[PDB]
Amino acid sequence: KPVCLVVAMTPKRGIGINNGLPWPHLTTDFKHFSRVTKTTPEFNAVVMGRKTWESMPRKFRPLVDRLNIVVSSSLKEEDIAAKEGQQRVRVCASLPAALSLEEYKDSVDQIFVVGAGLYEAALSGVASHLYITRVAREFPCDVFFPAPGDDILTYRPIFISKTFSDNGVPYDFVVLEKRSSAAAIAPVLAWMDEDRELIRAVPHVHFRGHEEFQYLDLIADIINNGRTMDDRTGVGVISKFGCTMRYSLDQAFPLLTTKRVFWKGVLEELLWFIRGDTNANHLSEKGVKIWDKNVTREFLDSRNLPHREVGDIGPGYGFQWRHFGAAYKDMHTDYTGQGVDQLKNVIQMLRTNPTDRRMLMTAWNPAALDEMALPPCHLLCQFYVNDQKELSCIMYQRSCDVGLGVPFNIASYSLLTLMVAHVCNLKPKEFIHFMGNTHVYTNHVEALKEQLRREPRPFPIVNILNKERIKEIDDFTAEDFEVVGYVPHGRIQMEMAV
Amino acid sequence: KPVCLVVAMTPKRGIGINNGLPWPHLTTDFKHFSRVTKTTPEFNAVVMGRKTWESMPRKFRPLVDRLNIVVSSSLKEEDIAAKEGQQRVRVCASLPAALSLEEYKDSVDQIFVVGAGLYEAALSGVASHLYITRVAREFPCDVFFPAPGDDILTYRPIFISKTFSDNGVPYDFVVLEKRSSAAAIAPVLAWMDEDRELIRAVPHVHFRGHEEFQYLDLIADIINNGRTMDDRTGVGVISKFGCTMRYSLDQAFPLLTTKRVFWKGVLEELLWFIRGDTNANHLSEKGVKIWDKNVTREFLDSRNLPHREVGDIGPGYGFQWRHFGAAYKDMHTDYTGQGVDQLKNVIQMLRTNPTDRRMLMTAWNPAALDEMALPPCHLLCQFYVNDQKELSCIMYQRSCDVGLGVPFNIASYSLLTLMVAHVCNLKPKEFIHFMGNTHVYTNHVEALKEQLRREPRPFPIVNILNKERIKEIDDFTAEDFEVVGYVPHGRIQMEMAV
Ligand SMILES: NC(=O)C1=CN([C@@H]2O[C@H](COP(=O)(O)OP(=O)(O)OC[C@H]3O[C@@H](n4cnc5c(N)ncnc54)[C@H](OP(=O)(O)O)[C@@H]3O)[C@@H](O)[C@H]2O)C=CC1
Ligand SMILES: NC(=O)C1=CN([C@@H]2O[C@H](COP(=O)(O)OP(=O)(O)OC[C@H]3O[C@@H](n4cnc5c(N)ncnc54)[C@H](OP(=O)(O)O)[C@@H]3O)[C@@H](O)[C@H]2O)C=CC1
Ligand SMILES: C#CCN(Cc1ccc2[nH]c(N)nc(=O)c2c1)c1ccc(C(=O)N[C@@H](CCC(=O)O)C(=O)O)cc1
Ligand SMILES: C#CCN(Cc1ccc2[nH]c(N)nc(=O)c2c1)c1ccc(C(=O)N[C@@H](CCC(=O)O)C(=O)O)cc1
Ligand SMILES: Nc1nc(=O)c2nc(CNc3ccc(C(=O)N[C@@H](CCC(=O)O)C(=O)O)cc3)cnc2[nH]1
Ligand SMILES: Nc1nc(=O)c2nc(CNc3ccc(C(=O)N[C@@H](CCC(=O)O)C(=O)O)cc3)cnc2[nH]1
Ligand SMILES: O=c1ccn([C@H]2C[C@H](O)[C@@H](COP(=O)(O)O)O2)c(=O)[nH]1
Ligand SMILES: O=c1ccn([C@H]2C[C@H](O)[C@@H](COP(=O)(O)O)O2)c(=O)[nH]1
Repeated sequence: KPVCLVVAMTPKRGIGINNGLPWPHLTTDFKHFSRVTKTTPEFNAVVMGRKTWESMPRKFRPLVDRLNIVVSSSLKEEDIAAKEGQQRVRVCASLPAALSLEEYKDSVDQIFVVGAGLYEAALSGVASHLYITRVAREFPCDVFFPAPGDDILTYRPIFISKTFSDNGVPYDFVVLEKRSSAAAIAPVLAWMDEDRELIRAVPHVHFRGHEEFQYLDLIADIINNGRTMDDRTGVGVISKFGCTMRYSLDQAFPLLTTKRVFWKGVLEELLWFIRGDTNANHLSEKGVKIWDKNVTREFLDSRNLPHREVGDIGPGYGFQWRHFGAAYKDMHTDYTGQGVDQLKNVIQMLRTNPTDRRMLMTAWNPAALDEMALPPCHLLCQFYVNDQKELSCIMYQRSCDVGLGVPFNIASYSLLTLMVAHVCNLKPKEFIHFMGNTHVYTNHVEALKEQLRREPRPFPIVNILNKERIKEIDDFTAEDFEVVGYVPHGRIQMEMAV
Repeated sequence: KPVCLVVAMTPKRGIGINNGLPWPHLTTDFKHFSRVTKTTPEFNAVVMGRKTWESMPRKFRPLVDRLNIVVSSSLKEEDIAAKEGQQRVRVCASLPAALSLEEYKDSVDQIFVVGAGLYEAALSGVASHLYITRVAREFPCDVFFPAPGDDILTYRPIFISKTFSDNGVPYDFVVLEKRSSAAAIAPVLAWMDEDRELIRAVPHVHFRGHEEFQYLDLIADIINNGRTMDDRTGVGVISKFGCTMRYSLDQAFPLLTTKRVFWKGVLEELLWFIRGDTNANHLSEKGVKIWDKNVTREFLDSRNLPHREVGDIGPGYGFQWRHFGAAYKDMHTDYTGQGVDQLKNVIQMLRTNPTDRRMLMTAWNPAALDEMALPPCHLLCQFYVNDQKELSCIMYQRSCDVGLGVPFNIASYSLLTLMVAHVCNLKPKEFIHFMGNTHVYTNHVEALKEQLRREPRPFPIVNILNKERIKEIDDFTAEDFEVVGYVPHGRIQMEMAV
């Protein structure tokens, strides 16, 4: 009785223009499409429409090792005679009729629907599952997919793949669904035990391969297995202390789809980190006001620096990066020469001695803290190159703010890793996340509660444009980037704690 | 009709003396001895010898919610309690004759035999499984256990507990034994897994809950999933970059059992980080030579310090902890007063502002590296207290030598945590391990793997002696400790890549 439907698709439901597919041969999909419809472990049926049949290459088009059926009225038998095992290709008046052709039951064990209108037909019971490549890079189409919701901003999600990429296209794969020895030793497992938790992320999606879940389940654990603590601000925290998330970069770039990340500013801050700016005023008016609230006249006073020109973060972050150990004067002082340029070495090292185990970047100088707007959240990282000339990053963070900053802070260093990857002449492998007191604020509860009701969407690609004018990490300029096929959910307003 | 035994013994197989039990009430065992023997998710039987019966206080004697059978010819008639009143008591002649009580077979699911004399005749033919509370201390005994091979230096494992403890007694729990749609989901998992000799720590131990496994498994993955690299020394490693481990402290200290830890030096070294000495000729002189290797005349001349007194580690770990950023003169130089006393701030904060997120200890001072014998491995740590006045630690190691140093490293910063927990007046919970490039030298390939065969033994518990006289971190003296119930296998010995 039951059937399945293979579809690749632009997020707005496009499938095929001028009789074809609009994306350049994406190959990790062609794997997927093959090794689904071909398998019963170690033949199946593939039922397409007349025009679906046409969009195929002549040598390819007897779809191999599975029976084909074509819902057509004009053609029938001019098809073959066009030349082992390979089944005589059939033509069935309609799709309910394709099903009737069952003379065939037992001789096939899975039927797979590879056409628009034919798709509408399938919906008008039949199926149960819908194998769907989520393509995120949009293209123009004419033939669009029919009416379950998300993909853009019932058949329930049961699988999310981890986002891949070929020839400029980010896309993940999804699955929609219609809606003694061993035991003798449980007596003891029984008592050391406590079991279900049950404020968890996305339950009905069983296979959870989209890397973002680390984060979403990092939320759950926090409220589930965290403790309700005081902190500086006056706004209640729920903390675990010490977690971890590592992400793939070698395909798609890890910008949180769950809610519109603030890209813009994580880029603008990195530069500001690459530059060595300590004047947060240089940020503010470029539209990035995240640090505006940590240097206010009213705040530097409550940080015991009455001696600071509102904005000055002092020897904070990147200052410690490029000028370590120096006597910092003011956010107008040209510091070019003073202090260790940690960051200078990392790249010098990486391009000559990649096997070194001294590729770090410490923003924690104890002989400072009471001079900065605030002592550093993300305080240290490390770089590494293995067999495949692939760069990889670890960053260590004292205080991670999951509702708000983490999302941000995530890209920041992933983005950076790309930065470093390129300058050193490499292809970027993995960023990883090591966190101190890991917590969420109390007014972040209800809002995060709701973010948990969102499916992760395929990650974007982030490109370095102008790779050939870029030779060093400064040659990077707020323009040399392309945030592609990024398909976010809606932003969630979560208040910052001063 | 095979069965299970309820043991609770010392490493040499000692079980009871002068008719009692030789260890002070151990409660986490008593529960364990309760829950096991009456179960199979919706009674059982407990069979014992005459004196094994006279052990119990009469209030305990009727072992409630189970069947009690006592093989003995002397005792025939009793009553000490004699209501529901389900229990029913029964006396026997011999064990094979208690078995011969199957009436009963329906009324009871499994029988458990709880001592000596009856233990040795239960083997000498039925049985199958052995519920054994490995007790890590020895005590004076007379009534021992029969003929063991894994209490000290068939019945194969399956399950290892995680070392608990009551009243100064560490002990593991172990088990020995005789010798609807997701079908849709499969097609895709299939191909993704498609690369798929993998060696593995004790695979005949299914439940692996001891904790040391993290490390043993840490080995497996390293050779299994790591890269063949050239490193500084010219030895060659297999490395993964980015691993972790976090160990239970509030019951037992995580001193490694698979191979004898070189405890002795670990204690001394930390104190020598607590003292901050740089002259390794002090260390050498108490019989610890792990560091005398990287401070030879030839090594500092290979570190282009022609001006360093064979030993002087430079402004290394300890120096960076107690006197930060300060001009370092020599390994004799009294520096008392210079720089930042990172550590002193930590306790200071912890006794006052525990909810702080500024309780750290950085030894990565990049304005130093060119001076020291080596740039710091265990570079950063962090202190945290939840609302349960419990401490916790993260340390961050840039580089890790799994074979030799890691075990060593493990104790150090655990041992530390205990100190910090006691001095701040707290009860320690957990240490956590964050490692960068994590690698095993290629000449450790074989030694390790032979370590892989060894069972973890229950962890030891470590005590601070002279808790009263100890008021600050300095008040610690190389003798204010005892290692209790540590039962390692022999040390393997793995060369150090100079
Ligand atoms: N990205 C992806 O996953 C996919 C990409 N594509 C693309 O889509 C485009 C073509 O799709 P589409 O225009 O919808 O063409 P179809 O493959 O759906 O074929 C249409 C024709 O098939 C017959 N047919 C289809 N449905 C019915 C029906 N319900 N009842 C009776 N006959 C039916 C008719 O044939 P007749 O006129 O002879 O009577 C009809 O003209 C191409 O550009 C193609 O490459 C195609 C498949 C999937
Ligand atoms: N740590 C633990 O897990 C355990 C602790 N213990 C301790 O062990 C000690 C007592 O053990 P143990 O000395 O060995 O005494 P037992 O419990 O084995 O009892 C011995 C008596 O039971 C009868 N009996 C036992 N075995 C046989 C046999 N094979 N054939 C015929 N009769 C048999 C005889 O009784 P009779 O003379 O009347 O004919 C015999 O004298 C105590 O100190 C007790 O507390 C006891 C249980 C387990
Ligand atoms: C991490 C980091 C760097 N930082 C610095 C920074 C400084 C103090 C902090 N304080 C606290 N308590 N939490 C933080 O996350 C935090 C972050 C950030 C600061 C703000 C936003 C932020 O407000 N994001 C919002 C709105 C931004 C916008 O659109 O203008 C959002 O879109 O969700 C992001 C990053
Ligand atoms: C980590 C750390 C601190 N250190 C410092 C230290 C310095 C340089 C290093 N270099 C390398 N390549 N690996 C290390 O583990 C290492 C460790 C240690 C050094 C040696 C031993 C060691 O030799 N342990 C042996 C034998 C000791 C003995 O004689 O008893 C053992 O018993 O296993 C342990 C710790
Ligand atoms: N996910 C998905 N991706 C697609 O490309 C796709 N294409 C169609 C129709 N278009 C085409 C065009 C060419 C081939 C094709 O040549 N198929 C080969 C793949 C070669 C390989 O094994 O890599 C095949 O034999 O299956 C298939 C479908 C229908 N559903 C789809 N569904
Ligand atoms: N693992 C193990 N631990 C033991 O202490 C033990 N003891 C015996 C015999 N000694 C004793 C002495 C007293 C009680 C007793 O009072 N039993 C109570 C436990 C109380 C509780 O539930 O906490 C019982 O009702 O089972 C049991 C065994 C046999 N096998 C053992 N096996
Ligand atoms: O890059 C950053 C910078 C700041 N914070 C958040 C984490 C803490 O919740 C908050 C307050 O800083 P402290 O009170 O921990 O200094 O800032 C981040 O998460 N990431
Ligand atoms: O506390 C320590 C000190 C040293 N090492 C080992 C790790 C490296 O294998 C080795 C060499 O140091 P670098 O070449 O990475 O500096 O020392 C540790 O694992 N832990």
